[PDB]
Amino acid sequence: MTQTPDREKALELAVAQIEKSYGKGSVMRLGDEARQPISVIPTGSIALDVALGIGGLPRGRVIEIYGPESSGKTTVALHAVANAQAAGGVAAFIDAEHALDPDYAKKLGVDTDSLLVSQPDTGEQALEIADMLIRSGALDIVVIDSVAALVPRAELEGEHVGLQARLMSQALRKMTGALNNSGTTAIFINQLTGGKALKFYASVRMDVRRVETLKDGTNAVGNRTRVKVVKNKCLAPFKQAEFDILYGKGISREGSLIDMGVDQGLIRKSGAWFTYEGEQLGQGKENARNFLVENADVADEIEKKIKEKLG
Repeated sequence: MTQTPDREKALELAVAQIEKSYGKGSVMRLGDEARQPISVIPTGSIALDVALGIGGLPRGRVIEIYGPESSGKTTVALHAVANAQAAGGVAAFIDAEHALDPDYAKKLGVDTDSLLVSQPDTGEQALEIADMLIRSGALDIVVIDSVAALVPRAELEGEHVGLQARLMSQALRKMTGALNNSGTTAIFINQLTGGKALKFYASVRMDVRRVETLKDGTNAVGNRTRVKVVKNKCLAPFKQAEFDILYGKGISREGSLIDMGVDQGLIRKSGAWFTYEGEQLGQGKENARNFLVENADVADEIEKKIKEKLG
């Protein structure tokens, strides 16, 4: 075929036809900039917010955060809970592992007092409680802790396998419509279990892993986490982000502005020195981090400028 411009026109229509019938993110190009809603729940680190593309987590979708035991996951999730909360929204936490540290959560900014928490007897139950809690159109973010811990009635009774992968499927189908119709975003912490089902219904899927144990000079102030969004029907996939999660403090927002500040020219590193638009922030990443945290006025100035240079 001798073609050239007529090809790009047939392809444009093609994609058009696919998008129409299977949805917006049905086909995309890794270089696309497209889409940007009015609704998004910040993750807590600008780094990850841009990797997600839409500036945070998509509302009305089912998100899946998975990873090894002790990388971030819950932290990242608790953050998405604190931010949904900071906009006067209400959060729920269906708990099946019995491992939540309210003190840590309150430190991340979770209004633990108004945190609807429930600890189900079986897995099916856990989904239903989250299902009707979802349908009241009152909840903004609902997090289900551990898909692996959602044991089914049968197994919990004695009465073989193929339980979870069924229990989840039946749920996700039904729960997917309710979600897309309520503007609520559900986060599933997973082990990397419920497998397939969640892997496909989910609009976003994040692989969180602990890169390095942040050397504080002394012992360790935090950990350098790395998320890799393997699935994103909201924007070009396969993007990644690294951020610090300080022991007891959570994700360093300030540490993200610096990292993103330099990689965008907004902050200049003149050899051990960090400078921003004339004046020096400090000597060392942690110094500047501490500078930015004590001086919020300038901290969100950087966040602002970088959000203007992207979105």
